[PDB]
Amino acid sequence: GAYKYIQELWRKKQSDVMRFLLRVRCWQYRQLSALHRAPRPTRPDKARRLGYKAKQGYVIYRIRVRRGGRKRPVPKGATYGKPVHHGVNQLKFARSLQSVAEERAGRHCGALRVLNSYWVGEDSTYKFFEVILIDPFHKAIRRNPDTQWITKPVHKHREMRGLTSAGRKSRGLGKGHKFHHTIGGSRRAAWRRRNTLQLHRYR
Amino acid sequence: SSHKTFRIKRFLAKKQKQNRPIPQWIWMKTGNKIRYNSKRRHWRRTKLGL
Amino acid sequence: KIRTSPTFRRPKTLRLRRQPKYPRKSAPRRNKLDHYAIIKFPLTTESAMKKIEDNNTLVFIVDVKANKHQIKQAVKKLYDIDVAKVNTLIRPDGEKKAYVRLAPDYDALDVANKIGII
Amino acid sequence: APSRNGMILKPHFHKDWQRRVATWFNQPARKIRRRKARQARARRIAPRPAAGPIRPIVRCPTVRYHTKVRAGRGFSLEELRVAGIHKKVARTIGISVDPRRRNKS
Amino acid sequence: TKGTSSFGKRRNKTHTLCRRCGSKAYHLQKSTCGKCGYPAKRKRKYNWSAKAKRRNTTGTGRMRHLKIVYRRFRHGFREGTTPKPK
Amino acid sequence: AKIKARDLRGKKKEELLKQLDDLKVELSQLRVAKVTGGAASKLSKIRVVRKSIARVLTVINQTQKENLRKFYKGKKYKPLDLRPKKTRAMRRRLNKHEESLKTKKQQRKERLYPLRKYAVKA
RNA sequence: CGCGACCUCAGAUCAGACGUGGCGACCCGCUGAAUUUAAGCAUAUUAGUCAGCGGAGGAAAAGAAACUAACCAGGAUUCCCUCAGUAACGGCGAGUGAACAGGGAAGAGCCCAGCGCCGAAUCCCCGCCCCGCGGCGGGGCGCGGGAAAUGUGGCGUACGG
Repeated sequence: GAYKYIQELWRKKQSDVMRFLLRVRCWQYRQLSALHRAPRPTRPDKARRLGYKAKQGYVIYRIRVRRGGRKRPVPKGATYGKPVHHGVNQLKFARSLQSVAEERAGRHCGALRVLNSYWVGEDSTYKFFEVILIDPFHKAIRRNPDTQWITKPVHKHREMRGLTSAGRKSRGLGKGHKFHHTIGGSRRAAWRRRNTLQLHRYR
Repeated sequence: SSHKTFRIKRFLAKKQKQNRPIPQWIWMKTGNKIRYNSKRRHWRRTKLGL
Repeated sequence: KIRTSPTFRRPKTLRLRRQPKYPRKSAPRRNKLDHYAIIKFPLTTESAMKKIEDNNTLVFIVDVKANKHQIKQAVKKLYDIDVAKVNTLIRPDGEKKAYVRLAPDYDALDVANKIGII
Repeated sequence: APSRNGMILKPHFHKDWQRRVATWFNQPARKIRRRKARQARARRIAPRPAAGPIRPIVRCPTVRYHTKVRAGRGFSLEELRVAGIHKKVARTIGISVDPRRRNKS
Repeated sequence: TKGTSSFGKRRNKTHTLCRRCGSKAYHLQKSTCGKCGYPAKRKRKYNWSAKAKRRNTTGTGRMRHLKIVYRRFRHGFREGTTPKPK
Repeated sequence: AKIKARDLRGKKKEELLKQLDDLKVELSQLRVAKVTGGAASKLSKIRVVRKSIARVLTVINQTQKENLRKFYKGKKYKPLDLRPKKTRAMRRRLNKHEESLKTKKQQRKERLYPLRKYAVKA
């Protein structure tokens, strides 16, 4: 099939053919609004890998995120605390820029459900991502047993709670000795269980 | 003020109909502890807010 | 086909009318301000009677929502009489009082006896 | 201020522990709820065993324990292959299966 | 003159009745309720005042449409049925 | 005459209205009797009239509604008044049919590997 | 020029839907102090805590190993006992501080993309017929409309197929 070629071709983002397309797209995406619907996926292969299926109910928004770190929003620097906290400039956000993208596309279209996102191009000031949305009230989505899990109310705003693939990575969870500080549900689940006196009845 | 709004005038209407003493026959009821109206507002002492 | 003006304006597109496949609400809400809800009761104060014999008017406590137009057609329909003009004010207690001046061919003093106030 | 002679104690009570004290007064109620749910389950699957599927015999790792034997999670696929049991049928007759296990011995 | 004499010039209200929370805290010049933030879609509530929360929560009012849900719940929100006639 | 709702439901529509305004009229002149210092007996009657007007209005509203939801019985779209109102959260759940949908693959497992009923000896 | 495709992109009080706000004890994602302790204090500590912001559910989150181990080996997640105030961190000061194994509670596993085969074998909607019709669904009939080859469905997923 052709999807293997398209996949392995997108693994050559330095080649001349790819460097041309990326700079051409990144030019065109820079002329549109920060958040606008795309008619079809620009990366059909990546979309299918992430769960997109070409059928009524799947929506794709391409949104733009300003690159760079996060500076502490305090007036003129003034962090009236101890010197350990005077940092204003080289601070980094705890969540990826892709996860910020999934959030902004999900907050705008509250009726839809964020599924996944992927990288489609960047420059010195912008990263462009294409988020895959699903309309959980379309009968093509509602009547399909394979995808009707997204319709359940527990998956309202997966991106706001950090449950998408891009959002999960910032939570630092996984199996093994590298991820001890999130044993339990999450980083707060571990902290509670470890800072709770279990005062038994008989001690 | 002589220049009022309909919101204000209707509001002052309520606070005026509430300023009456309790009727005589209520403390003839069985489980009645009320002796008199404890929310009587006098226009010169309590100034109704606003 | 040429552009005489240097500006581009959004062309006028056809826009249809609502053709709903079902009424949003089952049945129209019945009017809760009919003629009987407008006129609550007339007044029997010493100034109200004084207003009847002299100026040939009737004094009513109408609902606070009614207009002079609704009040005029209410008394015209409840008591089968003709009205010259209606003056309304909102009492300090809250309800709306309406001075209804009858047309000269009707004597308000007898009209008050049909409705009972005297 | 340490007195004459004692231990150097380090009580981990410098956080706001009083806000996160878990008391166990529901313990007897939990033991009741567990038992009732355990009996309700046994009645639902009445002829089948109450404990559940059979577990395999399993050694313990970590030389402190390798002289003992546990009940594993499930039978390995080659144990089922030699026993002549299809791996998608064994759960239907109460045989715990986990495909992760290997057999070195 | 900062005391008694200056209290005489007080004849301009800054606040009026908010039409969302009913409190007299609708700042006129700022057009914002200092009690519920009326023009803001979301209600103004802060955890640093627990006492101000419980003054205005879901059990303080009438619950004219919620106390019916609590009643309809204990029958499974049945609908379209009537008790068998006599 | 103590107006009972058992007695109203068999009547035709526009004669119920003819009885409605009749009580409306009687309530008005009873209100007039309240300000002209009327007898105590008539003053106690306005409560009877008020609740009798509510009764005839209730019958009118009820009979009109059930004529509507009988007219919208077999139709696909119906007004929001006639749709079952139960806790918006569960107006959004999947149907009694959708949640029962199994994939052709998942159905093939049930036919091939159904959960058996067994028992182990002592 | 005309006409028609298609691709992008607009406008509708277009037909039918959906989102917003509240509560917030419990839960998830961020953000995030300083009192305080160190007999001073700046790193540390307080503390990933309070406050702040967002989003849920009847539970949430997690979850079927890019695991633990070094054994004669265990075998998703969560919870309890223990490991253990331990290994480790730390002006190595004050203080901070897990995990594996082991015993229990419970126990359940699975699906895609891809790779390929099948004549798109797939789905939505309108009209008609039947069945029920307060969870608008089932069957049938439509040279009825649309989606879809820029990939729908069935088979099939690392335990191999």
